[PDB]
Order: sequence, then C-alpha cells, then structure tokens
Amino acid sequence: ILLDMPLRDVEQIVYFNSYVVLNPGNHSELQYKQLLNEDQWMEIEDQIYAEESDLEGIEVGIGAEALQQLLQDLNLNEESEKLRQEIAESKGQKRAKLIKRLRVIDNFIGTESRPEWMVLNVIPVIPPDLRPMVQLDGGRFATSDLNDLYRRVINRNNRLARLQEILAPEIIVRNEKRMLQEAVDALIDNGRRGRTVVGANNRPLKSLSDIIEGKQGRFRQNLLGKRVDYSGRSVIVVGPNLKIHQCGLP
Amino acid sequence: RHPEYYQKTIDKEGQFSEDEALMELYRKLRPGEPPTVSGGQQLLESRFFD
Amino acid sequence: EKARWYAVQVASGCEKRVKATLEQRVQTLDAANRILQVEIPETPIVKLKKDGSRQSAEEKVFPGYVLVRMILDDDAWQIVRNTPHVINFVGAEQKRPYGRGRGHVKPMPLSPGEVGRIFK
DNA sequence: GGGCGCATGCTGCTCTAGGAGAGGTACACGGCGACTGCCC
DNA sequence: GGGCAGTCGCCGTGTACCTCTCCTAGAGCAGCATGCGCCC
RNA sequence: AAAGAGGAGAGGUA
Ligand SMILES: Nc1ccn([C@@H]2O[C@H](COP(=O)(O)OP(=O)(O)OP(=O)(O)O)[C@@H](O)[C@H]2O)c(=O)n1
Repeated sequence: ILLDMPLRDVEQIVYFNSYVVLNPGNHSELQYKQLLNEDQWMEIEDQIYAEESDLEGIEVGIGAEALQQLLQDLNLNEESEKLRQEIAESKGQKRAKLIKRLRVIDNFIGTESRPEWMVLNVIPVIPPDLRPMVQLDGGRFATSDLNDLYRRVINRNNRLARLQEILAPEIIVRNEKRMLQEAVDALIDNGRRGRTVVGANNRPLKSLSDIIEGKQGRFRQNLLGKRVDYSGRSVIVVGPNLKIHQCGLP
Repeated sequence: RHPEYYQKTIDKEGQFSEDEALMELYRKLRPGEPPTVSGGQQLLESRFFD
Repeated sequence: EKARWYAVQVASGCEKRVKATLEQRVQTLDAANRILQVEIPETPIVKLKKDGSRQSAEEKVFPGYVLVRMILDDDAWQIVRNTPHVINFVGAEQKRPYGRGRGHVKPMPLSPGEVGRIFK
C-alpha cells in the first residue's frame, strides 16, 4: 500500500525472482519502479555496454531486497499534499483506494516513524530461561523448537558472511541470501508464505507466532485462567439432616 | 457405442499424433521444463504401468 | 569450445560421492564429449590441533556445490538432473505457474574472470 | 600346541545440520474480503 | 472504460477431570574386544 | 537441601 504496487511485484522483487528499476536515467522506454526480467536486463545491458552515447544516465536496476532503497526515497508531506489534491477530482472505487493510502501515510506522520524500519538489520533473542533445555533422557537431552530455528538462522548467517568475505562469485551469494530470508521467515511465522519446516517426524515446528495465537495460546490459557493453590476435588453424596448453609468435608 | 458424441471433443480440441500428444502431456504435467517425447513416455510408464 | 562451467547444488557431505557417481555414469554412457570434467575445489589452510602446531588440512571453498564443465544440451541436462544426491542447478529462479513449491531454475555459467580467479 | 600379531564386527563419540521432496496426494463447512475473466 | 460475476484464500468451531505407551536425530569415524592366522 | 521437563498418540467419566 505504501509503495503503490501490487503484492505480486513486491513478492517477486524479494525472493530474487525479478529486477526493479531504481533510476530510469536518460532512457526513453524505462520507467521508475518498473519490473524487469533476466532476458530484458541482458538486452539493456548489451545496449548500455555497447560503448555508445546518450545512455550515460546511470541506470540503476538492482534485483535484490531493494525495498529499503525504495522506502528511503519516500517524502511523506509531498505525497500527502498530492493525494489530498487528487482526492477531490475523483469518485467511486477509484477514490476509495486513494483514501486508503492517505490513511496509512498520515499515520506515519503522527508517530514520527520511518517506513524503512519494516526491513530488519538486527534480530532480538529471547532470554534462555523461557526456552529450557531439560536434562532428562539419561544421556540425551530434550527437544525445544525455538533453539532449532535460532541455530538455523545463525548457521545461515555465518555461512553467508564467510562466503562474502572471500569474494565468491555473485551467483552463489544470492542463493545464501534467499535461504537466510526463508530461515528468518520460518523463525517468525511458520508456513505463512511458503513451505513449512518439519522436524524429525513429519510434524511442523512451533514458531514465535504459535505461542500467542489460539485457544492454547498464552492469552486464553495462562492469562484468563489459571491453576491455584489450596484447592481440592472429590465425589459428592447426599446429606439429609443438614442446614441449607452447611456442608460436610472429609 | 455412440461415436458421434466423441466427435464434438475431437473437433473442439483438435487432433494429435503420438509425439504431439506426448509433448502436450509433458507440457501440462511438468510446467516450465523443456518438453521431450522420451520424457513424456517416461512419465506415462512410471505413472500407470510400472 | 562451448564447454562452460556451471555450479551444481548437492547434499551436505555428499560431494565426493556425487563426483564419483557422475564420472562413472558419464564414462559408462559414452557421453564424455558432452560432460568433460567435474571438480570440488579445495584449499589447504592451517588447522591448529590441540597444541600450537597447525594441521594445515584441506577444506572446501564452496561447501555444498560442485563445479562441472559441460556443453549445455537437453539430454546432458537430463542425465545431470537424474543423478542422486543432486538438488538442482544454480541460476535464475522462475515463478511457479500454479500451486506452491519451487519453480524452474535456468542455469547460468560462471564468468571468465571468476573462473580464472577460482582456478588460480 | 601356544603366545602374539593382524583383520574385523560391534559400538560409542561426535557433529552438524538441515537444503528438498519421496508420496503417503486425492480427504469438512460456512462467512468475508481481494483480485481477475470477458462482455456492453 | 466499466464493470458484474466468479473464484481463491484465510478465519472460526463449549467446560472441567482420570489411566496407559513412546519420543527427544541420525549418519560418519574411530576405539575396542574378539576371532583367526602365523612362527616357534 | 532437592525434587518431576516438555511434546505426541490411544482410551474413558460428568
Ligand atoms: N458432553 C457433555 C456430557 C455431559 N456433560 C455434563 O454432564 C451432564 C450429564 O448428566 P448425566 O448424569 O450423564 O445425565 P442426565 O441428563 O443427568 O440424566 P440421568 O442422570 O437421569 O441419566 C450434563 O447435563 C452436563 O452437565 C457436559 O457438560 N458435556
């Protein structure tokens, strides 16, 4: 909604399936925020690299995450004024859509937030006492699901850093970047986008979003109801000759 | 027993040869991969006759 | 020569097996003209043991990929993709038309400068 | 025959990994919002 | 241009209590105790 | 000073 693009294009720029034009340059067919392909990028690369003139417009087409750069180029006040001006001369379903966008934009002005904060550079790690290891099994150890996801994320990060250090060819690095993105996605919310991570048996793991979600989540199990001390339970029989305010306790 | 009923399917879907049918089977069963006659034969044999 | 260099994704710790199996298959199929040579680049680096002495053992530079010199043709692609312990080629991914799962990966050769750099 | 040396099956330490399907498929039911086809 | 109509995907589906079992991963590599052959 | 950690199946009683 913020970038005014369909979800398919944004999903294709991420996960390394297409390119995006970050700067048209002095071209006649290229446009800002235009989806490209491998063959088309090859054609434009042949055109620019033919050592010709009139193409020295610095065409910047980067097919990567490349969302931080697009979100960093946003000016909120100018877009707010433009949308407010354009709202009046419109009607029907065309107006409503614009209204929606306007809403979001004004939010980012009220809270003084930056739209590029939706792309992550650092990841928090939960305290270790909330994901215990447990020392049963005699010689083995218990299974916890958060630790596996954290370990996978760390492994992918270390491999990508090592590959980047020694200047590997830039067709193997993109693979590692894609697997790192998928690993982080699986850590946050398992099965929301693509395939689900499966443990030993064909049973999906429990992510961070599965702890707070449903009937067995934190809210409806540990906060709105609890187990208590000083309580008992037993079978009931009938006692006549009692008073209406009395009971019999073993 | 009613051959005139299948004529509609033949007309509205066109006619095929063995190799063209195998190529079409590969195309629809495995999207994206380059079609091949031997490939489609392999899918058919591994699907319904192995 | 049209024989270009490609990278193939294999299983973890299953690169020597893939190399041996692929070379044996390509020899027994009399297709040595299409697939020329497969390799797993290595580099000896200091491997300091319990004491201060370095074992200086060999480790892989790309732990998970194997390099193949071949002429990219349909049949050779079919033989290569049918080898056990091989996931897929390395290249440009494509959007899956319908349903979930991965798409079709178009192979891409290594540039002459890179292939010069890896091969000293 | 007997002590010793080597081959070998058994088993415990280790580490590492972690990708991607193989196929376990085809398999409930209602309500609501977000795209897309083919025509007027 | 302007849509209707159709289709696809995500959300939801009462409460307390009792008993029995199986599992925390799986494959490579090296140490070891055993069996069998050898030279005196 | 110490003492139980979770998970998954199957079967019951209001
Ligand atoms: N799925 C169920 C089954 C039973 N109950 C509880 O258990 C009671 C069943 O009582 P029960 O003794 O089995 O039957 P009654 O209807 O009382 O009839 P009777 O005692 O005469 O057989 C229900 O009313 C209800 O309080 C329930 O909550 N949920």
